[PDB]
Amino acid sequence: YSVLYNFAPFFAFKCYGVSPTKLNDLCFTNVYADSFVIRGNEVSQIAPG
Amino acid sequence: KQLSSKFGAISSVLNDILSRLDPPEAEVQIDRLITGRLQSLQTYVTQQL
Repeated sequence: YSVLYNFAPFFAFKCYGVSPTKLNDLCFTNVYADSFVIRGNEVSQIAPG
Repeated sequence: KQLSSKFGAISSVLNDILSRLDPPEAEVQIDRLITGRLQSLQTYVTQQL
């Protein structure tokens, strides 16, 4: 996850459940990645509930 | 057996919560676990008495 900050400056990066600093020590399985584009003001709509 | 109950928190394992979360949200997760287990202990002490 050290290559995330080396790509581009992020906009929100708000994280739920896990902190976006201690993401290199816990171990789990089968992540899921989805990609799309949002027209600016509706980024906050991509959230639980 | 009340140790394994989540009490509405992220997880029942306390070290997982302290090792996966920042203290701003770990504070409220700790608070929920403390009040649930304290209610269980109060019930146990009342029944024992």
